[PDB]
Amino acid sequence: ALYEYQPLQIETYGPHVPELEMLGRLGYLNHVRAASPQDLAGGYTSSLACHRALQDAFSGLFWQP
Amino acid sequence: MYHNSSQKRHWTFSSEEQLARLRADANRKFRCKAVANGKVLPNDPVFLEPHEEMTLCKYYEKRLLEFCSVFKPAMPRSVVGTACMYFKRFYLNNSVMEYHPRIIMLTCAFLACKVDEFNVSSPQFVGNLRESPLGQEKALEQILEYELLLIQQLNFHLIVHNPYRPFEGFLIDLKTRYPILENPEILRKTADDFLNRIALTDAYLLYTPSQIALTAILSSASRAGITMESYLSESLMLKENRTCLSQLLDIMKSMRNLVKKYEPPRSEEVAVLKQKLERCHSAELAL
Amino acid sequence: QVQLVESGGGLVQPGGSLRLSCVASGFTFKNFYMGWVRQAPDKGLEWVATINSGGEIQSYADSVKGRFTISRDNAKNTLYLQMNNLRPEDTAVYYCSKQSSTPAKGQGTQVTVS
Amino acid sequence: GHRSEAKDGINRTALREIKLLQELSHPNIIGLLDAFGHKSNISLVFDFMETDLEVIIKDNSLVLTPSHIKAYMLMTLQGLEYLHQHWILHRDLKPNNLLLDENGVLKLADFGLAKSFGSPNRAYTHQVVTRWYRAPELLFGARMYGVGVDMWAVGCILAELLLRVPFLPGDSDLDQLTRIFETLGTPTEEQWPDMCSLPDYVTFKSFPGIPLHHIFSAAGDDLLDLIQGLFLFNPCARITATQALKMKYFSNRPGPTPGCQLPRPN
Repeated sequence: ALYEYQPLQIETYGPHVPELEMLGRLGYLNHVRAASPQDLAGGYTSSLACHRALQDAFSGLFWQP
Repeated sequence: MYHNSSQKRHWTFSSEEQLARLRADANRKFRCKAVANGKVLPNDPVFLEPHEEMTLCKYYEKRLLEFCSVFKPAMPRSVVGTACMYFKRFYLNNSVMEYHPRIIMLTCAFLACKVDEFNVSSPQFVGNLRESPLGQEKALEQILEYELLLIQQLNFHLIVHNPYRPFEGFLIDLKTRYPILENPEILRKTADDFLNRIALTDAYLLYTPSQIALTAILSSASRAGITMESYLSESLMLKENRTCLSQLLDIMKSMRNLVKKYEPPRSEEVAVLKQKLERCHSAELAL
Repeated sequence: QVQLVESGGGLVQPGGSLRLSCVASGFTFKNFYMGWVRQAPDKGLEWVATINSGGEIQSYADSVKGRFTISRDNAKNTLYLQMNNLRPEDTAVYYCSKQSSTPAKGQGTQVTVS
Repeated sequence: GHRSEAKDGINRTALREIKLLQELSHPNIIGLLDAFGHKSNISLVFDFMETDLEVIIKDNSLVLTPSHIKAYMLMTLQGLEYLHQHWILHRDLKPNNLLLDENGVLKLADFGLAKSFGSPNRAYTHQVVTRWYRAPELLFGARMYGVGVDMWAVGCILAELLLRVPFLPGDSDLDQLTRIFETLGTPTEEQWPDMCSLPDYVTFKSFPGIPLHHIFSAAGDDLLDLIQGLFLFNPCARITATQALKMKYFSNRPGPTPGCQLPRPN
């Protein structure tokens, strides 16, 4: 059997987090602090902060014990 | 992540009554243990009532909030919410009569500084206690004695999800997709106060951090007289799943009612209960 | 001799589109990660996009994420940069770059968004 | 940055393993079976594993086929993709920390240096990842970074899979940097623009490097493509675990050896 990539499917119980490319063209990144060149030099970008905040905000929004 | 977290799986409960039963259960077990040791009678008035343990926990929780706000190395907010979460979880199944809330609230903050990776040394931590260097060392010894006990009573579930990052996530989404609200930053002040209010209730044990954060924002918008039901139906696309829109609206109403019926601990009542609690420990009912 | 020849620049209005080309010669274009970099006046170099040798994966800077699309034709030894919804802050000289091993950069093509 | 020992109570490294592994469940990540303590001492119990990847690499009698190497890399990247999707960096990837059970299931193991990432308000230790596998941005003192600190180590593990020997065995932090640059070439500003802004950045002589196909004579174009993406100097352009799994190397014909058929060391 050969391999083919399957994305990991985990229920978040919340709204859809925008895809990484939507963060740029829809302007999500305009509302997070811009990464300084010293940050970009190590690999840290503003899309990391924006993406995690978006995921934590939507995670479990619709989950009721 | 929260949606598969131990916090959601084991430390998010369905009702206030379930919380009250667990706390009353811890109170009753200590009474049985104390009476079994043959020092006290089944209804000696030295025992605290479940509602009296709660009043003392509200008090020492505010003292824990006050301790963190003056912590010399500026303490990140996520350390404080983690410490308060530990404090709530510990006395869900333990009695203030057996483990003193003064020592436990410091152990919660001490453990939270390690879990959240807020690296302060032990002398830096107890140095924030306004006591003599003789007493600051005594407090450190007691913290290290209750440290393992706290982790055991948490079932070794240490990661706590706070509503602070979810709060920022909604603001990003508000600023990006909801132009109806011109400048979403006006709500931060009042939503932050509303967020601090629910932190004193049992909402951390009853709702997801995302729902808590959205409640604080929408409540602040209600205070500012701003309609944003379209943010839920249109922007969050809850027009499609009406049952999920209904549940979420009920959760936010339930949370706002939790804050409406919050009773702050009265200073005179605390003085009496601290006196009774101190007598309970000095008699050493454990053995 | 190695050589990268950019083309396709010009004046575009805000919201417009442009595709840049880069013809590679002097080296085995198919065997190297290629990319685009840009430099605006009074501003340092800014990485834009990179594509692998096979072409099936791409990485983009935050400033161009969702608007630009990098691609390559290994048979024609050309590198492409599709630019959509161009903003005034995208104005810079754009350079084709060999993103791995021995460095290489072309002369650059000017993209101006008014 | 602060701490100490002996009067701080329970070991912070053990708390890292507890707090993180208590929230994770994946076939390619070690499972925490038990935890217990006594007077600020702590003990952890994990899944029973048979061997790790380092003894497999060091076994001269063991022959590593292309299908074997593809299977090890597939399981490593699958567990790492799960890790990064939960916003956790491992920060100590090496063959020592890749364990295999009796069924050929590879699991990421030592989480004593693992830490969550993505938050702009947190500073990160740059003295992480075992030196031989440490990314150049960490050697340059980066206090804010991302998944590249794991992907660079994955490249060094794959290189140790192919060479059966440590790829970049530096004696010190500066010697590790010389070996990185004299082997892979020194990056120019077009390949790492803001590189000079790093706190511990040091300027090196411009080395041309060795071509990848000379370093790895036994690797095809698809495998060379994967290696090249893991060792990109730009930490923002360096491929992610998800991007690595989507490359043609893993879906190409040789295919991965099943777990039950992976070699068992002597």
